[PDB]
Amino acid sequence: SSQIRQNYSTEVEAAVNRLVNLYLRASYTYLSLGFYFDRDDVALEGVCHFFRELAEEKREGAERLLKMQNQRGGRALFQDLQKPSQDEWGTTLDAMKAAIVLEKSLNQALLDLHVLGSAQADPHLCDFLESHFLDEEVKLIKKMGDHLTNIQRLVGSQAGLGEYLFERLTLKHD
Amino acid sequence: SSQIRQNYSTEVEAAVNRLVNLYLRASYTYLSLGFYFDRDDVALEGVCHFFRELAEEKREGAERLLKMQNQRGGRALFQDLQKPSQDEWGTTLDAMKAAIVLEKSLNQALLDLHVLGSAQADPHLCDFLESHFLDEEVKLIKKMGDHLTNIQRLVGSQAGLGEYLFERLTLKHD
Amino acid sequence: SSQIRQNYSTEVEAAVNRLVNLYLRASYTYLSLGFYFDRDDVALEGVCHFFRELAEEKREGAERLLKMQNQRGGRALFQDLQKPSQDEWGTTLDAMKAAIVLEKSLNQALLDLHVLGSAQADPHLCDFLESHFLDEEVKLIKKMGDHLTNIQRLVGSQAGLGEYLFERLTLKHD
Amino acid sequence: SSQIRQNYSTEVEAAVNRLVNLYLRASYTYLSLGFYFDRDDVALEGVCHFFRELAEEKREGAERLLKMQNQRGGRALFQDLQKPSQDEWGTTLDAMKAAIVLEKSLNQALLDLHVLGSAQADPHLCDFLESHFLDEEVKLIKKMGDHLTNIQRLVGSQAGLGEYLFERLTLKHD
Amino acid sequence: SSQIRQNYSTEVEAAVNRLVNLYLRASYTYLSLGFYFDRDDVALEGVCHFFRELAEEKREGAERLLKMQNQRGGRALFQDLQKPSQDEWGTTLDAMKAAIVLEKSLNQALLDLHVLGSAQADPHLCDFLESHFLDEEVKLIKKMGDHLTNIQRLVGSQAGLGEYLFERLTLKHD
Amino acid sequence: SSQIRQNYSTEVEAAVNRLVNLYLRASYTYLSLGFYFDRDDVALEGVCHFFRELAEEKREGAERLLKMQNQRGGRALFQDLQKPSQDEWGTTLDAMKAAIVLEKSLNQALLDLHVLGSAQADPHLCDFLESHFLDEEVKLIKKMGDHLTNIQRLVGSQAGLGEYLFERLTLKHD
Ligand SMILES: [Cl-]
Ligand SMILES: [Cl-]
Ligand SMILES: [Cl-]
Ligand SMILES: [Cl-]
Ligand SMILES: [Cl-]
Ligand SMILES: [Cl-]
Repeated sequence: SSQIRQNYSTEVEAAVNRLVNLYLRASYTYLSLGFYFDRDDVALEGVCHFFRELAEEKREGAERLLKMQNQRGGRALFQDLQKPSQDEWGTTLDAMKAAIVLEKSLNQALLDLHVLGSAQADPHLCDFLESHFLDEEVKLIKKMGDHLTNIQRLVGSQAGLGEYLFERLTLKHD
Repeated sequence: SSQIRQNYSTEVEAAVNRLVNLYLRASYTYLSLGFYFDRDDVALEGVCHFFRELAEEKREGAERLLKMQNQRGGRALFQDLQKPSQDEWGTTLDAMKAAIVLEKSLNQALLDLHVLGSAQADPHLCDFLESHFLDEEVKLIKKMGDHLTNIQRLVGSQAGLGEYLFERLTLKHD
Repeated sequence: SSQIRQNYSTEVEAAVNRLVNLYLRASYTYLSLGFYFDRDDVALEGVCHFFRELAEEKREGAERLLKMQNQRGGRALFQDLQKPSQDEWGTTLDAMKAAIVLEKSLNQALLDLHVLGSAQADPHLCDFLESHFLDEEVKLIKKMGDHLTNIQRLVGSQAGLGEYLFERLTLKHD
Repeated sequence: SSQIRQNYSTEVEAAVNRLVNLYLRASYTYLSLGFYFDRDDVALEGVCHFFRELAEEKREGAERLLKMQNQRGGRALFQDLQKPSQDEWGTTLDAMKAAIVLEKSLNQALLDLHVLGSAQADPHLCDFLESHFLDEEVKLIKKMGDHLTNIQRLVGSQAGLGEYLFERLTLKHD
Repeated sequence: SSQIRQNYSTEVEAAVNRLVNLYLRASYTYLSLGFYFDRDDVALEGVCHFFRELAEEKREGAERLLKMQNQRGGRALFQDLQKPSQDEWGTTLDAMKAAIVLEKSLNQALLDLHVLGSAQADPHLCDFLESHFLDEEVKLIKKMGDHLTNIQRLVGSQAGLGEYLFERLTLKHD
Repeated sequence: SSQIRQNYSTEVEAAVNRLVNLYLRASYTYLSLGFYFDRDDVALEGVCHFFRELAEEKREGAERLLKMQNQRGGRALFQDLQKPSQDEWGTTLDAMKAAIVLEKSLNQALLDLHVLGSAQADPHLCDFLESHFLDEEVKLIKKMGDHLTNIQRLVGSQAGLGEYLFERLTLKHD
């Protein structure tokens, strides 16, 4: 079949298609998180913007994987995309906890694919993940952890005040 | 009589004059709200500015209706303007609640005039309201709802602190 | 009560609130005059613009009085606003005569408040009126008088011609 | 037949073709009006320019309808274009009266097509007319009405003087 | 419940959520179409770019609907997203035929929601669709129809040549 | 009658009015040709643009004749405008053949009027045609002939391919 494919296992090809589904799932989760914080009865603009930006980031990660799949001569295969785990996301703290859980699941999927690529002696795949995904994920998880700590310190006995202040003074808004 | 009037019912003409009175009433309400928050014993500059801007907006809406009345060949008729419902407006929360009530009453008057225009097969009137009023009102009511949520979250057990913080960190001031 | 109020009589405070009502009444009168001259069966654009500008000027005068009321520690109190004296304003000459009458009534109210301020030994009030109102009114009444003379000279036996020419060659239009 | 046509009735398609004929008729009427006022024995340059501009406007309206007909998958069908109603157009007043009559006939045709579109549940057609035709027509009829009033006021007992003055001081010329 | 919701039916709210699912489905379909034409054994860059741009457009339409849902005080509810109808999309002609079918299904959903909004006397919804969706869809379907005609004329007896030429000389590429 | 007319025969005056009708007929023919090539089932943008430009050119020629008629003191007289000869224009080749036929008929009318002007010893008319019409027509007919030759060479056994290529590589498009 493929005129270009070289050193690209069927196992890696399938795992890349699965990883695309995971990233598009994550993008959809962030879309939902974003619009929840835009509700008039929630109304935390900086929180909305934070998650909308992540929805775009995860979309872009999926696109990069798809580009790479074609560069290697694999075939993109798309599956249904499950809806996010919740319809309502609670407080900023609840939301940021759910986001860290989601990011750790993406990071583990990256690490798992690196293990497979390594076992298949596929250095192009391994360096692709190293160069465009692993550090991006470490940096984002650090950021989220920083945010969680600041959110947690602001709860005190005045949760509403703290949630407002975090949105106003840490998160980016107009 | 009119050399230009075409497809413009007497019912619509009268309802437009009434709507002008409603908008000028609303402008006057906002003038009063604005100067209340400028009192030395109230002194919330961002709140003052918010309502003064709305007084100008409602004035402008009345002017647009009057322009349209002449464009269609109707006759502007002005009636007395009642004073606002209160002389003192309480807290920012009280004020923002009164403002949302006022805006919903203007929105219902717009919707009622759209019903009449539709029934009179007056598409110029219907598109005039759609193009220059309905979405402006939806956007403003959303904004006010967002504000109400943030005000409410800041009350906690420290109402003065929360009222200060909202004025400082959400509303526009010098 | 007031933490800032000093040398500010209740009599002056009330008279300022009344003067605000007079200026907003005058603004409303000019709004009506303006839209009358915008009628397709009247259609004197320069006349329309002249009165619309005065509606804005009178609004601004009311706002300045309200600002001053708060600066002195008085309390703004708003009353109903009566509608203008006429629904239709006749010729440019009729309109300019009504405007001069209106301006002389505002000027007399200014002068009356100056008398009260003087009697109450309130030099801040007296200089406020001198600096921001008295000369503005003298200048406007002179302008209107100039206009009345030119309108009157153009009536001749050809009233329509003269009314057109005055609008075209004295008043500001596009 | 058509690969793109959706929700586009034969009735609307035919009425659009008729409306194109009406607009091109109107354009031709304005061409004739324009060149009449360019005659050396008429010689009212501002009047000539006014009508030549309207000939272009009506041409453009016909072109927009034709574009829309193709966008919806209808078929443009052209019919003969009748010549204007007069060869000589009388005074500026006669001409402006004929123009208002013409514009009211175009406005009624627009309104009639809106009724048909509404009855056919064709919201694209209805919004097309609302967005690009109805307000343009209301604005033009208001302008013409304004002009008629000023022309009429200038007739007096000196018709030639008034006709000159209107052309010089209201209408655009070099 | 909602502090802002006014004249916004539960029926419209649900239909908007369904329409979001339809637009995100369409975006996913275009993502798949785009990456198919990027395959080394397909390799039609202009075709790839055409569909990738549409994936972004449909995403943006879904985002606009979600924004509007919150502006009106409805609640966004997300459902699973089905995968596209095909894994391989055939020729440019096959692909463009599938795209027109997809667009006509989105257009019918828009028209159906307009019918519901009209029946619910919801003019804000109706004008929202008119202003941001209906004409965009008519323009896109016209474009696709134009493309289909040119593709079809190029098939002749030399399908590969024609498919190359269309991609090179009609579609945008680097 | 005319204060300016000199050396301008009634025969020339009438022939100029007829020539205006011919040019406006030709403009209408080109309008129809243009919109035919804009049909979604025809879709040859460069061909559409070619004929739309000619519709404008022929309109302008009619306007120049009308200007000249007034400059000489003749009287413009407009007649009904017949619709174009066809509703559907076939292939680019069919269309370009019809256009050359049309242009040769305009050229012969120009030449015929030059004969009349010459016989009437009307050098202003003769030079007017020489300076603004005769060479423009020769240049356009040469262009059309060039186009016909290239269209004809591209028919071969692959008519659709050739028609596409001509539109793409000879005619001006976006
Ligand atoms: Cl699920
Ligand atoms: Cl009252
Ligand atoms: Cl009264
Ligand atoms: Cl006729
Ligand atoms: Cl499925
Ligand atoms: Cl015929």
